[PDB]
Amino acid sequence: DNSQVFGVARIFASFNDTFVHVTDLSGRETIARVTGGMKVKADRDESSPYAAMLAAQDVAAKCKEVGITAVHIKIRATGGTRSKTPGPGGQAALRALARSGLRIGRIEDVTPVPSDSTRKKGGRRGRRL
Amino acid sequence: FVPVELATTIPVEIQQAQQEIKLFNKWSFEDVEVKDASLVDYIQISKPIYVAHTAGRYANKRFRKAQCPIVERLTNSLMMNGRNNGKKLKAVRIVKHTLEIINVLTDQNPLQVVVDAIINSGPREDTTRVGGGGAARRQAVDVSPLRRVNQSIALLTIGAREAAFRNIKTIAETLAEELINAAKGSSTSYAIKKKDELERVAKSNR
Amino acid sequence: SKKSHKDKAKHAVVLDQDKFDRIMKEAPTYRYVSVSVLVDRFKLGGSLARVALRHLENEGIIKPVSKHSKQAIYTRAT
Amino acid sequence: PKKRASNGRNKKGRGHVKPVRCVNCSRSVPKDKAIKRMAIRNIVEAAAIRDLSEASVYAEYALPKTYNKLHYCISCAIHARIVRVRSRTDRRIRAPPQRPRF
Amino acid sequence: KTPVTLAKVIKVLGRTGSRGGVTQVRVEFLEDTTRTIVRNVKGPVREGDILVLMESEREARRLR
Amino acid sequence: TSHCRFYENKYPEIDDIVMVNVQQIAEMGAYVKLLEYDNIEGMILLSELSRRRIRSIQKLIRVGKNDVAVVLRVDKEKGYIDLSKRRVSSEDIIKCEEKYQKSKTVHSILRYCAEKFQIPLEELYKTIAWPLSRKFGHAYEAFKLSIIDE
RNA sequence: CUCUAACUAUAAAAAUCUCUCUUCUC
Ligand SMILES: [Mg+2]
Ligand SMILES: [Mg+2]
Ligand SMILES: [Mg+2]
Ligand SMILES: [Mg+2]
Ligand SMILES: [Zn+2]
Repeated sequence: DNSQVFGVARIFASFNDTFVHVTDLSGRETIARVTGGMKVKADRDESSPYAAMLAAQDVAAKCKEVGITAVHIKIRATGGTRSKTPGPGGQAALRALARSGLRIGRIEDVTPVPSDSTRKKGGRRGRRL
Repeated sequence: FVPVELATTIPVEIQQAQQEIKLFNKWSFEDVEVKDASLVDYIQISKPIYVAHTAGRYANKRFRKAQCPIVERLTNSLMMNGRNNGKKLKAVRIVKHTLEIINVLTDQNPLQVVVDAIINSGPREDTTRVGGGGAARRQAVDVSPLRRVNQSIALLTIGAREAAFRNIKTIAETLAEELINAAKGSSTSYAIKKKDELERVAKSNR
Repeated sequence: SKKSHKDKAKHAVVLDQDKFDRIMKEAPTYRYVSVSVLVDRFKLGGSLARVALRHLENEGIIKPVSKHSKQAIYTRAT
Repeated sequence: PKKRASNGRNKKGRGHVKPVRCVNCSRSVPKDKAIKRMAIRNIVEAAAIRDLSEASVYAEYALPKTYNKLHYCISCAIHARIVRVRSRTDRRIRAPPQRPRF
Repeated sequence: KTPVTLAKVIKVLGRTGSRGGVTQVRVEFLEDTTRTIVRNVKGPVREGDILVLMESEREARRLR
Repeated sequence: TSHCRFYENKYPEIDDIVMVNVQQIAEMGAYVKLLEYDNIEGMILLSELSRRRIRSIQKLIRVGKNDVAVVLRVDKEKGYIDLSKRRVSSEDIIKCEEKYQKSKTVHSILRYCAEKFQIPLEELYKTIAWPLSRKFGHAYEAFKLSIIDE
């Protein structure tokens, strides 16, 4: 316990436009919401790993500016009724937050899993791409 | 300095002490340095030659193309436009003139200058055709060192030719001034300008 | 196609005495000298570019480095 | 002609089974003809464990794994290569692909 | 801030791409003998070259 | 002698909206001149060209005509522009179309002024246009109030 | 004659088609 003031990065990684949003332990106080679509232009690449690194590096910079040094992780897919699977980008954001100075510990997944309700969007035959 | 009598009198500068092989009996490969640590082993300044034209089997194998003397690759790449595909003698004369020009402009023994120009103008990132049909995109890819050398040669010679086309200035001197611009970061050079453009397109499409 | 170049003579076909003064004091301050450069300074048309350059080899004003045709490469007496 | 003796359903004595939505295209399919994969993976990819390993508090952290089944409609199962279009005599082999690594 | 880094290729991981003209390799950095990373390369490479990477950590994947 | 850009600084800015005259197309789009700022060129890139899929490259560009534009990252060292055409909002195009025509008229007048006075445009915009743009936000409104108020 | 550990990541659009059908016996 060498005074690692803690944070929770709470990457929310969807199949498009992932999120990195570091807040206090209680989660009440936000620090650098800055997201995936913040730093990319295509709007198709919002989920791309490069968006993850860009968002992660800038939120890490803001993290050093404020003072937070150690971070716990709340990885979250879209969850609910949608696909239950972590977004492609968010993993790259995890890697970047690991790299850029920040100390990391206590990795957790908090994807909201339902207990079978709220009939999934799409109809019977479902998406028919 | 130690001349040898024979029945046939070899001239002064050819017979004197020339166990010190020079490019055109003028410029030495010694003191020539490779700045970037990568492209060493991809340029053959280690091998001294007396002319910039040695017709050897340098393309049958996968990688023997790298053993070619760099000056000869430059020569062989001067000849473009289709019509002037051959005529190496023309290319070697042009490159010899250009080496003399580089000897004029910034004495710096020209071979170092051309090597530095080659090193600088290499594009470290390229793009690739990846987008499938509908949502076409431009992927960013790293580049081979050997491909960097070959690309540098191609862009330099292309800039020289486009500078010389229907222009009072000659190919030898246009090549020389392009090499001078390319030794430094003189963006006036067409080659470095295209290298920058390619790098930027790759970067903006990471 | 259209003659949209908008180019004037852009050289000198017949010299001036003032032009001769220009070339005479001009051999200094131009360390690289070639017929191309001499035309480039709007002062020589090019037909007489070689004529003038060869004239500069009257007092050894500019020594040759390589006297091959198709060009001319010279450097001042120093 | 009956393509599969097991009728390709695996219901065989149940009348009717609750439906489950596909994971990609969300097509509802009986929970038995509902090709299904245990997607167990380390929360971090093995390619990036080392960066985590030497730059983290809590020396020798658990590095947990994420668990979930995936339920596909067979259309997705075929197109997304989860299930291949096997040959005739090779259809009646139900053993998984020889425990991919062993 | 020009972090031009150098990575010597230690192993070549096949050739990918729809064109088939790109090659993925595992490269170990010249400095920091510890780290290795997988990256794409355009143009021929063999075991021992030195890739000049502007960017370091953008580990690309198999490309279709 | 046409020069001396319309707004304060020579180089484009962050997320600014401009318009472009197009001249040339090599592979990745068109590095072509501006006529909202000085006369510099800029890259229009194909992945960021048009809303629909890029079916043809000749039709949508129209070499030698005026087109919408937005600059992403300004090369404030040498004079390069990374420029876009797709990501300009439908309401944003028309309001920039104004700004652009707004800028053009002042130059059209001060051109005539310079050509008849043979003073380079730079001095005229320095002396007249910039103080007007500072005082009234636009040299066009300054000209309109000049018509009314001396 | 002793055993049960790995893992990824695609889908844009493509409509139609005029004839002429002819033996096997040593
Ligand atoms: Mg289908
Ligand atoms: Mg019963
Ligand atoms: Mg089944
Ligand atoms: Mg019809
Ligand atoms: Zn499905």
